Amino acid sequence: MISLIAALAVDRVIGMENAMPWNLPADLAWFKRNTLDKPVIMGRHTWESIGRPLPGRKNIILSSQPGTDDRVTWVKSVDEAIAACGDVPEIMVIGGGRVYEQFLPKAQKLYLTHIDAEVEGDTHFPDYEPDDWESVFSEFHDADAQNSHSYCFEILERR
Amino acid sequence: MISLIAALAVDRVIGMENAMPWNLPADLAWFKRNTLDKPVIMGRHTWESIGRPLPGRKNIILSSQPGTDDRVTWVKSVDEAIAACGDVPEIMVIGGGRVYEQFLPKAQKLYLTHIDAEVEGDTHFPDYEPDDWESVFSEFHDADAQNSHSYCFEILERR
Ligand SMILES: Nc1nc(=O)c2cc(CNc3ccc(C(=O)N[C@@H](CCC(=O)O)C(=O)O)cc3)cnc2[nH]1
Ligand SMILES: Nc1nc(=O)c2cc(CNc3ccc(C(=O)N[C@@H](CCC(=O)O)C(=O)O)cc3)cnc2[nH]1
Ligand SMILES: [Ca+2]
Ligand SMILES: [Cl-]
Ligand SMILES: [Cl-]
Repeated sequence: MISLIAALAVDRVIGMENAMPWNLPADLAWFKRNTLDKPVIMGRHTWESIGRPLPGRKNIILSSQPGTDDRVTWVKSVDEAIAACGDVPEIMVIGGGRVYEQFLPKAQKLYLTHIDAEVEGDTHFPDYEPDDWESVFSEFHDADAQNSHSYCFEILERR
Repeated sequence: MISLIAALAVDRVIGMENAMPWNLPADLAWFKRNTLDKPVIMGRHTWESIGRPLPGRKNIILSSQPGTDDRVTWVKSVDEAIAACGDVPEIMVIGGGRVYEQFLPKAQKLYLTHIDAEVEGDTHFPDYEPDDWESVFSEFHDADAQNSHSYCFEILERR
């Protein structure tokens, strides 16, 4: 099945012009844990932001332009993206906005990290209706010596 | 000679206990390049923020408390911290606030990162009178896809 994974600040802000103003090693640790050994689909801007391929996962880039790196798979359509995943039990889509909006309709699960940060954003997570999703796990944490803001992990499944 | 190295937000606010709300890999690289192969003196809150010995550096912890860990050197006073460094050309003091207050008077140099971020905070880097310090190097950088905010590296020499 297809799942979406994202970190949302207040108002569902997911990206800004520059790097997000927070330092959340535990959030990254949760992202890794939930994506390891799975194929991940991302857009080009997100790829460019990451820098290198995500270790231990099959990296698939969805983009209309030509591929720039031989260490990943470049695809041109959603259909192409899915097919390239092969036969695995769960596909993870990691953004950005556009990619999230194109994949939401086929998604059965959301892994979200709500961060308590108020920022002006450039892109946002698509609007989802809470009456359509069931919260099956939630866990709140305050900022600490290593995390700059408080955050809450949440997993939702489509009703 | 003794040097202080710090990251300052607007109005000289520095970290107290929770991690600071920014993400500046360029600044951590600067921190690393300037402290590598040298001894570093820090307080107990900085030690928890770091979470493990800085590699390639002699880690000295100044604190009233007990040395939980064996990989670093635990001291109870400034004089003890200094002696622990032995005979080297430059000692790096890495914070926090009280630790900066204590070594400032003996400091000959300051490596500061001025970050364009408004953070609400209790602690401040000690007041330095720039007429007692000569700014000798200043280099500004804009925020980018990797750096959450604008920052400026600056080195000051005690006159
Ligand atoms: N929960 C969540 N948090 C995020 O920061 C996030 C980021 C993206 C897209 N950008 C990124 C940028 C860096 C890394 C990253 O470096 N991941 C490393 C983390 C280091 C670790 O897990 O020890 C990785 O191996 O996954 C991942 C995704 C998508 N969904 C998200 N979802
Ligand atoms: N300029 C400056 N920047 C800072 O971020 C800063 C932080 C402290 C104390 N806090 C910290 C927290 C983490 C690391 C740390 O993990 N440093 C690694 C670099 C890892 C990396 O560049 O990804 C190191 O090896 O120095 C250092 C100090 C003291 N002076 C500062 N001074
Ligand atoms: Ca529930
Ligand atoms: Cl993208
Ligand atoms: Cl401290």
